[PDB]
Amino acid sequence: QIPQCAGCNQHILDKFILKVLDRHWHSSCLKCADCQMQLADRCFSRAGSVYCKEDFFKRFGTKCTACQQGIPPTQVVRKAQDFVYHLHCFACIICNRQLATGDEFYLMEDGRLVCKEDYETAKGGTPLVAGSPIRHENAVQGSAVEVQTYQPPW
Ligand SMILES: [Zn+2]
Ligand SMILES: [Zn+2]
Ligand SMILES: [Zn+2]
Ligand SMILES: [Zn+2]
Repeated sequence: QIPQCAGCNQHILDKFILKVLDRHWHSSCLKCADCQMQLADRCFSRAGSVYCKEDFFKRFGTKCTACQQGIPPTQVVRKAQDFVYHLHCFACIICNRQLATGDEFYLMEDGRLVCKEDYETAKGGTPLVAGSPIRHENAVQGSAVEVQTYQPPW
């Protein structure tokens, strides 16, 4: 079937169709709102627009999953799946212990963190091992830009 472009909402007739999550794009519509460069690599989406990494970061900050405060661009962060935290907010909600690199924990669906010991006692969460602190740059990844073609049978 012929998808409509998430950008311009027209049917995409190009042989190569771009896919960002489960939305389809014209390659000529998947351009940074700011600098107009084609997004070959990663797409950074916010509200009604899409950006390159540089122009996304120049413009937007990241909220901590836990405290909902801004994380300064000049500070490292912790990550569990897609969630981003201040180091001091990367802590068990039950015992309040700050998790260190390598610590075993469980991530609840909404981003709440539970140390292994407290989770298993209380017991669902996803089991994880705490990653090293990451630079604010490499924290938000954006979405991969995938490629598909029209192929028979149609
Ligand atoms: Zn389009
Ligand atoms: Zn840009
Ligand atoms: Zn925080
Ligand atoms: Zn705990």
